[PDB]
Amino acid sequence: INPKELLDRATTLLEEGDIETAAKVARTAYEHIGENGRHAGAALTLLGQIHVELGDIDAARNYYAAAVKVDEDGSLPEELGGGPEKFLWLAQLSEEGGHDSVAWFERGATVLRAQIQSLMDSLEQRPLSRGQVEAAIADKRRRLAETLCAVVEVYMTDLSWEDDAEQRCEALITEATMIAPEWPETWQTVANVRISQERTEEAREALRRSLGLWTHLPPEDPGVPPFPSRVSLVRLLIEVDMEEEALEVTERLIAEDDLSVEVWYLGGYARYRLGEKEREASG
Repeated sequence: INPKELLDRATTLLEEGDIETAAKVARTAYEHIGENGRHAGAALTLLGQIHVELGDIDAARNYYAAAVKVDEDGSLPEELGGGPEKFLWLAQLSEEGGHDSVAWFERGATVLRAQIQSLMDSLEQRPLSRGQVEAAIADKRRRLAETLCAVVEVYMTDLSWEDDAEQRCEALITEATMIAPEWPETWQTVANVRISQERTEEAREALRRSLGLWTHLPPEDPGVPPFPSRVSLVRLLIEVDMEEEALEVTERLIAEDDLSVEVWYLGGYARYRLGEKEREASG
């Protein structure tokens, strides 16, 4: 006999690790809410999130799609809208990719910009305690940063037709440089763009800065880039003829996971080219 109750339990059940029953409680919750209820968006996004951790991508994509359909603008309060995240996940889950993917990315990103601006205005009113708001903004900026860099990768891969693809990236890395200068991935995204522009030496400067933001950090410490990022880092370092750096990176990856295949072939191809440079020293 309470709408918000089932949702708050579903989220708790999702953090409990129990995804099966969480999917059940959430799916039942949306029934009482209705197709055009007041919480429809916030519920459907949760249904989508759960079916991602499960494995059903087809159902999760439709849930997120249905979550958009009620509120396409994405203006509505997260508590009832479900936030901008669904747009972002409709961009990731999209099997089509390309302009279809970039479309959803941009919608999500614009909302994030709005929520950040609205929260920066909340700091001015200063509601007793600043600090929670400062952290909540840091999360939104990082998410926005994650999204920006993700769009670049699409323009660095799938979409490479119009000249539009170049200027779009140059602006994306500009904004990404502003909102998350502490994030290693951004400078990897910067470096990657510079490589497409053949500005080789500029790619070096970014990769060096990206490295210097975590290379000293403890493996345990949170800050270090995820495994598939550091693998992409290696692939860059070799491209800009920075093999010596790549050796130290791979070497760390092997210890963290002695099962990865591409990492070994990378670390090998690294020392190979590095060796070819040594054979050039004498003759």
